[PDB]
Amino acid sequence: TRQMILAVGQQGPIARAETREQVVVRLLDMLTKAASRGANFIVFPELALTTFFPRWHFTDEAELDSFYETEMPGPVVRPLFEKAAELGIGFNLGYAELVVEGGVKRRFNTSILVDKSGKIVGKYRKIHLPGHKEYEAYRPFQHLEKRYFEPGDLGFPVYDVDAAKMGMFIANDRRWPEAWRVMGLRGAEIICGGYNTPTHNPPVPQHDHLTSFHHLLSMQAGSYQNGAWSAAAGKAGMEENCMLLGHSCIVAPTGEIVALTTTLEDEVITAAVDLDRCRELREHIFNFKQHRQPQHYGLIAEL
Amino acid sequence: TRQMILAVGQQGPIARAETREQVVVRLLDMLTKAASRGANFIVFPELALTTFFPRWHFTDEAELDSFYETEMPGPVVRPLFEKAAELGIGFNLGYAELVVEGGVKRRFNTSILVDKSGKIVGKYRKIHLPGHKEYEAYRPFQHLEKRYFEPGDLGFPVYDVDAAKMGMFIANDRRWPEAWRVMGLRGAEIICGGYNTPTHNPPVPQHDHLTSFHHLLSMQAGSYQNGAWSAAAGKAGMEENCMLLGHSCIVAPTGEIVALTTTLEDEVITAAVDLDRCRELREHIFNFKQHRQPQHYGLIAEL
Amino acid sequence: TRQMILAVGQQGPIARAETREQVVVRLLDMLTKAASRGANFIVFPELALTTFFPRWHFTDEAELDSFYETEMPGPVVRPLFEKAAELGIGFNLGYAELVVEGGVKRRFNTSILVDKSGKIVGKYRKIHLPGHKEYEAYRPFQHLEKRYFEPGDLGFPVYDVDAAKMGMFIANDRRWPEAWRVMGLRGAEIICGGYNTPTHNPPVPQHDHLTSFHHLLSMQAGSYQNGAWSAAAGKAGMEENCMLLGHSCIVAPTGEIVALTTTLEDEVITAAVDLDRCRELREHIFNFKQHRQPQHYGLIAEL
Amino acid sequence: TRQMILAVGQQGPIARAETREQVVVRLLDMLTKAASRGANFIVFPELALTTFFPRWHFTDEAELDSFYETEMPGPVVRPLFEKAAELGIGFNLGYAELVVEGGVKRRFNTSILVDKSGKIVGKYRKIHLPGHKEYEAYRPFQHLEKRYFEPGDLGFPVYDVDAAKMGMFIANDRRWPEAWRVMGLRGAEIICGGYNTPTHNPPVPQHDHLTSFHHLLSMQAGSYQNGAWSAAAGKAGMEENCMLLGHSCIVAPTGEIVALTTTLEDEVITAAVDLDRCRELREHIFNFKQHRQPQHYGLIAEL
Ligand SMILES: CC(C)[C@@H](NC(N)=O)C(=O)O
Ligand SMILES: CC(C)[C@@H](NC(N)=O)C(=O)O
Ligand SMILES: CC(C)[C@@H](NC(N)=O)C(=O)O
Ligand SMILES: CC(C)[C@@H](NC(N)=O)C(=O)O
Repeated sequence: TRQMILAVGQQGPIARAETREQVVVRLLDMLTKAASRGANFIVFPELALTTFFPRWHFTDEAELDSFYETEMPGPVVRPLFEKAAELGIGFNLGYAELVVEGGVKRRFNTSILVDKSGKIVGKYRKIHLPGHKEYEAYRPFQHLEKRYFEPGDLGFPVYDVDAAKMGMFIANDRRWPEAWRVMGLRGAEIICGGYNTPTHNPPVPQHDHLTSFHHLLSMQAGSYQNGAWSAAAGKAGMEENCMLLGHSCIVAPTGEIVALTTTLEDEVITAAVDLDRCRELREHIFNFKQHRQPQHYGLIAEL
Repeated sequence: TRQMILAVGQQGPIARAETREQVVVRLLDMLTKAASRGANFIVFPELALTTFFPRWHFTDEAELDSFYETEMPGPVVRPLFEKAAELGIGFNLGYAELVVEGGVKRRFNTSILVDKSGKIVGKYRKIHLPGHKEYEAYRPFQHLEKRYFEPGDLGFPVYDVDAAKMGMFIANDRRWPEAWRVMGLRGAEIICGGYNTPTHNPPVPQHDHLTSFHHLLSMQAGSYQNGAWSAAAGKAGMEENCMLLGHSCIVAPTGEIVALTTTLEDEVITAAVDLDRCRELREHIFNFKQHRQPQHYGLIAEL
Repeated sequence: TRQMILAVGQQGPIARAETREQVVVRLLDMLTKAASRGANFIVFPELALTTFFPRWHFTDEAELDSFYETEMPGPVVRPLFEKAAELGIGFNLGYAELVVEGGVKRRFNTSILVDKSGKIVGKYRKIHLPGHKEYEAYRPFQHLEKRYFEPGDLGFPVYDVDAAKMGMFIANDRRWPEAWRVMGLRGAEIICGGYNTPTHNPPVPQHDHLTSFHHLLSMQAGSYQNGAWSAAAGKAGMEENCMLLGHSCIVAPTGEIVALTTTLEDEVITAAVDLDRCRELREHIFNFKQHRQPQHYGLIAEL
Repeated sequence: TRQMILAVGQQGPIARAETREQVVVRLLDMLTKAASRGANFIVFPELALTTFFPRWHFTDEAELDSFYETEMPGPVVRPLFEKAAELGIGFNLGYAELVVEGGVKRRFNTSILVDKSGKIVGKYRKIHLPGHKEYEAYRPFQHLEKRYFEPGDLGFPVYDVDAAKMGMFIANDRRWPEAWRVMGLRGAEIICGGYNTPTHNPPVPQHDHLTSFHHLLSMQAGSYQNGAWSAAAGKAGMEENCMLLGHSCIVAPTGEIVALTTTLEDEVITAAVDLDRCRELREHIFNFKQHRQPQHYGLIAEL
């Protein structure tokens, strides 16, 4: 019948001193809880294995590297995959990826989709990196993603995960219609990812009180206009003196929010998902083939 | 000058037999009221000179042709232009455009921008035509725009209207991120247009109660993600037995709705507009040149 | 830890010819589904055993009486109670109650709370009856609740249901702050009920497009201002030619909608409920004892 | 006359040393701008003449006293009244009222209504005082209103202001359904006031990201359920190192927001107001006399 139960595993803060073993325990706990509630897939936050390190300027490269994964899964994260396979619940995990290619230490803000058999189905590397590249004194806390990561090199793919077409986005990506549209054009039925969104923005603080609004607006508009179910898992709460936005959510292809977290701690929410619901949009008001006039969208792709 | 006062002139229903002279009287009234309240520009609905004729299945070309404009403006509509120049308030007027080229008729769902001097400074032709192509007996009312209009051939231009960079969308266009983005990439500070949106949709009636939601969601998301002020003028009310959506609105570049109509009759709303407000988005979170990666958006422009 | 999983069992239309046995099958199905997802309690709609008969004017008293329950549970509804006890999931059921007292045939729009042991814990009879008392020709469909029911005679009680303080409201009641406040003052941690809300209102059709908005606004404001979790189960869809509002929901004590249905058919939604969350409001911004000045609210209770 | 144009004059921060003369200049500017745009009444913030002093723990009564008004208006504030009479635009002004009775000081958080003739036609004193009573060291800023003000002693009156029945609320009051209902029962057509709402709350910081939501939710629900136009004027921005909420608004009796500010500085918004619109609610769904059952609301007035 093409139905399933989707879950979002919101994370509370992760301390700089908090170990990966300790984080995995928290992830295993949420995954198990989701499974008990019938979930077949659970979405975890962006960079969900450590504290959001981009908030600090590093001078020691060994220290910076400590926040990156060189294996996936490694012995420490392995338990999550084993449990996922055991309980038959896939997941989307975000983490910092360090890979050496041709003499270059490549760093990506990454996310992976694992199916209900514990097998990695696909990867995505954050294409829209927000923030800045150089330390900025006027900021109460940094957001050096442009310094610690390079734009993703995998485009915006859509993978078959347990009979569901799933596309991945990572945090800031959710605000760009292009990311949603490319995956929408690739037939995504579910577009999911996580985020680390401070409720304070140094560059434009006059938008602080609109942090939730902008986050939900992006999720709802993206889902609706592409007729795709969506889910966003944030890492929220006061993490290392920086308040992070909560309001993790699951959204229907109509843009209707069907599930929303209300705490700023580890929290699991779930919602029944009918993949055929996407047709109400993609076969009608948003029947791409019947209505789109791409001959007029060229500027969007100009370099 | 970077400050101005924008207005929206929502229309109540226009009867099948209501003359353009009578409609012009209503338009003049709203333009006059808007100017008295400081507005120097007012947005009117899509096809603001006639009843929404695409709701009927025509069998006589002469009857169909009667709903189109062969000149803009003709003697009947000219008074609106004269008053706009007198009071110093430009406008966006929607209408059905009939052009005869070498004995061949061309039909467009059109909108024009007139500056505070009463001069036409730009035209746009609806690119995204909603509805169906053939008569469908089950529908209480049809929506045969695909038959009565050709997709626009002017692309999504942005024009300078009295020191303001303005782009035009027409009804359905507002639901397509591509329309907004093209104009966003062309630097539009204001994106505006009108609409005739029935609160009932025959093919997907399960979205009827979401009519306001989808409309406002599209306007808010479009404004926010392109950092553009926006305005949507609807023709609402029970027109020829078909209930049309109201909730005409003016929206800030943050996506915040600053003005909204509450009736289903002719109604004017105004909002102070600072063209520099756009910078809060376009020079930061949505600084296009700094964050976009167009090399990965190619699929959006593929035919 | 004072936690539980609350569910809402939205109903699709119930035909005039649809039997109670057939309705009970649908209710049993949702209750079972909820239980499988970990729900300890499920809220069903107002008058959930029959079609919304108040929409018709009856001349035959025997026919009117056919829609009322004279027993609760009777042999037909008994299965629901048995299953509730089996699976350990309580519920809130709405139905038309007919009881003869002192020679008077009393009719109430009623709802009952049954605990996880299948035992009826408390009853509530609708105090705010909307609509009219006499047949009204100008209406496309009637809403004769004032004719078929008499205002409830049990006040707005709050009962202990499996260690949770629960208050009941029935449809229109949710729009009156007095109903919420009385139960709020009685310590309700969960305020729940169901509804039959046509998306069309004959008296004031200009509010039709606001049906969802007003319903959700009432649920959110009631929850927030009383620091109570809440849930509303509607019977939606096209029932006997009258479209009924969907958007069944579960709301947190902060007023945040945590679960929302998206179809207009039988649909189950669930949300984790922490009764202590009520304290975030009732012990602070809405600490009644510390902030209320009842010496100034007298007019609210004047006859 | 049943038509008018209502305005809201939102204030940006008022410094601790900013004089009343300087504040009056800002108020005159907004009143003048509002009138030029057709407004015949403008709502100003709570304590609109000084910085929000309740944020500090005072130890000197003379310093505290300096923030209160001993006369209304005194020579400094009089110019505002004169301009209101000149331009024909009344206003709602909030301020700290200090009264000396038989050698005894009485302190109130007050608001007055002045008609378009510049005459004071009504007064209200804040009944719901938020915050705490004793100094709390952990808080970055205090909120000692319970110490610097006595709960209002005028109840929730409704006054006739230039053919409009208006009621007053002050900040926190807007979150209490009782305040709105009393004025609703007294027939208010417009319920207005101002507010100083920090976007951060020390005791319950987990609701910080919901500050706008709770504010707007309270205004929308209050208007809808009492069928009253409403307006809330906030003093927003970073005032003395404390960020205050913006989103000043004008709301229709349907609960629909018709105007909203987007900056955190002095800002004027206006909306056309039809006093008869109230009837859409008060003569139908919320026809008090026809639907209310006050005999069951007694608990709300119990001391
Ligand atoms: C900094 C914030 C604007 C950005 N955060 C992120 N992790 O990508 C976001 O778009 O959520
Ligand atoms: C029919 C409706 C869906 C469509 N109306 C329109 N005039 O384009 C719209 O997009 O508003
Ligand atoms: C008719 C509608 C206004 C009313 N319906 C109801 N069943 O009580 C309601 O308040 O939901
Ligand atoms: C402190 C805040 C919660 C309160 N402020 C206020 N001035 O009354 C308010 O209710 O807006």
